[PDB]
Amino acid sequence: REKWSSKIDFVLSVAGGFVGLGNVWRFPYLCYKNGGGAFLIPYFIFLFGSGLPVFFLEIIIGQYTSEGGITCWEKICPLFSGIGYASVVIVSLLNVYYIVILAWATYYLFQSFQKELPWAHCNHSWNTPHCMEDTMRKNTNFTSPVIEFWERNVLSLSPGIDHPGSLKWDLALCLLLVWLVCFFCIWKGVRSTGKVVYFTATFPFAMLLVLLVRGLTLPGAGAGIKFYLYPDITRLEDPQVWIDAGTQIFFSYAICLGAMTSLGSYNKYKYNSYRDCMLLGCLNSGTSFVSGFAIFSILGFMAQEQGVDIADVAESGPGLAFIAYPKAVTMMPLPTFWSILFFIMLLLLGLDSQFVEVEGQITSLVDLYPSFLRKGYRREIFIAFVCSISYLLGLTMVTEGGMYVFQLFDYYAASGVCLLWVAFFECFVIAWIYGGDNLYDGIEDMIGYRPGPWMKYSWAVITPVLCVGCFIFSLVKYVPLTYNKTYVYPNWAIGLGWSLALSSMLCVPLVIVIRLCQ
Ligand SMILES: CC(C)CCC[C@@H](C)[C@H]1CC[C@H]2[C@@H]3CC=C4C[C@@H](OC(=O)CCC(=O)O)CC[C@]4(C)[C@H]3CC[C@]12C
Ligand SMILES: CC(C)CCC[C@@H](C)[C@H]1CC[C@H]2[C@@H]3CC=C4C[C@@H](OC(=O)CCC(=O)O)CC[C@]4(C)[C@H]3CC[C@]12C
Ligand SMILES: *[C@@H]1O[C@H](CO)[C@@H](O)[C@H](O)[C@H]1NC(C)=O
Ligand SMILES: *[C@@H]1O[C@H](CO)[C@@H](O)[C@H](O)[C@H]1NC(C)=O
Ligand SMILES: *[C@@H]1O[C@H](CO)[C@@H](O)[C@H](O)[C@H]1NC(C)=O
Ligand SMILES: O=S(=O)(O)C1CCNCC1
Ligand SMILES: [Cl-]
Ligand code: NA
Repeated sequence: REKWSSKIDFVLSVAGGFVGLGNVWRFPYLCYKNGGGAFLIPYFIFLFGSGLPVFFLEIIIGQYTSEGGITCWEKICPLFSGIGYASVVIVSLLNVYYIVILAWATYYLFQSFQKELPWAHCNHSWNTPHCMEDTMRKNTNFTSPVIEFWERNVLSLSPGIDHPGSLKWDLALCLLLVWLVCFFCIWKGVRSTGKVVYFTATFPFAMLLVLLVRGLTLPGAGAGIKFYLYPDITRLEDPQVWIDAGTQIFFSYAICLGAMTSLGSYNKYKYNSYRDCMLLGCLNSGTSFVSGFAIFSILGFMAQEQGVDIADVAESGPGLAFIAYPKAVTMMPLPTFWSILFFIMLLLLGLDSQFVEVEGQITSLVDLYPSFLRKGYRREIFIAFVCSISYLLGLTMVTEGGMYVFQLFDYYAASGVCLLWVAFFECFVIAWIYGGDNLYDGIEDMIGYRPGPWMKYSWAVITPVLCVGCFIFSLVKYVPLTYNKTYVYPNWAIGLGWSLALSSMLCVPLVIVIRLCQ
């Protein structure tokens, strides 16, 4: 009972949905976890095999169904709604740890207003005697001031997950503030996701261009470019690199999250030609490809400054951005204003992504039961309830020692086997039950043109093989998850993470057996 008011609002909403902290922070992190450029070889193959095809697929399904993401697949076939349920579970478990990064980002923002940058000096109440300045570091028991800051000021590092500590209040208050900024932005101005943002949309691109120019100008970038580009065929046999590359492809474009299907489902039949899908895919691929240039150039500068190997300069964990950016902005003149602008830009990206996902999930939940809900004051109950539940549940990652739970969430929840499972089932059903020929006939009149033979040999052959092979190789060749290559997780922690992944995985067989029973 709702549709877009402008033809450009849908495009802006979709665009804002996929550009953000996934292709500027996690992408360099995942490409840095595995040495060399071996990340790139599966990147392009998985892109042209599953990314753009599915990216068009749920869009066209949503526009044909004009209904919620949980029920869009229901319209296609009565079974396989486990895809939608797994998507909603994945997004619900993804928001929890996707807002904590914004929480400490805004903590950095508030801590950046000071006259002198806290991470540019060595003497603080949270610094060990093993504190040497990186400028004179080159002048095996020494670290850099930013490394000490990241692990002893923003969040104190407990010796392990087995020993949780005391709940920190600064990060909890910052994350509550983020939730308050997100709540008022939802129950007021629902159209603001694409209405007033027309002039602010160019701001992140301009800031990214400035960052790219500054990073390219920054010395010691040749090593970073070589590491980013040139591949390493030596270590392709283990499935770690393929798994992370495929999951990054499926992460940046937000496949299997039930968001793009709803965004396209807002529009009614006979929508414009979907060349915009291939346009937006190319736009996001280019943004991700160019951000890595600046990121790896600044990591190359850090490597040439500290004097250690490129693979060991950072923590190889989710703190890559917050250890790379400060070292780049400390030398570049006028640190304070540029730091403020940079962190507000990060908040903009994270926020837009956060409320888009929240809108999608809330739309799915309200479409699940429409009898009990109506557009009006009644939305307050189910917005406040979900916000409070998420705030309380995400309080276990801001405590000292909550970093480990965050890393477990990053590795298992909303990534890895669950995404491949859901995508493989989507392609399998759409190709071998409904039929690609039916979709071509349905879209011929809508588009006005017959697409080339590239949606039938990519929905039925290319994607299922690259999903099942990676899944089987991951099962056969197993390596326990490690943090910073040093810590060894307890067995019950690995069991908890595997249960986290299996909760999303098991959605499909459960609904299949339930529908088979009756
Ligand atoms: C932030 C946390 C709480 C998220 C946890 C995962 C949720 C996405 C799951 C957990 C329980 C699920 C619900 C469990 C039961 C139902 C009832 C079901 O329809 C029924 O009423 C029939 C079955 C019944 O009576 O429960 C529709 C899906 C729904 C709302 C599920 C929607 C998805 C939910 C909320
Ligand atoms: C329990 C642990 C191991 C996993 C974490 C919980 C959720 C990830 C899963 C587990 C069982 C799932 C439920 C199993 C069965 C159903 C019924 C099915 O809904 C219906 O078809 C409603 C009835 C109907 O319309 O016929 C799909 C949603 C739901 C509530 C599922 C929602 C998601 C749940 C709660
Ligand atoms: C660190 O050095 C500064 C300047 O040398 C000094 O003022 C300060 O007391 C020292 N200790 C701490 C904890 O800052
Ligand atoms: C070692 O000391 C100075 C002190 O700032 C440092 O900047 C420089 O790298 C070194 N000086 C030399 C090698 O003359
Ligand atoms: C310095 O590094 C050595 C490594 O051989 C280590 O044994 C020592 O504990 C470290 N610290 C000091 C103060 O020597
Ligand atoms: O790539 S992002 O836009 O930042 C985000 C989008 C939603 N799925 C996780 C990544
Ligand atoms: Cl990407
Ligand atoms: Na975004």
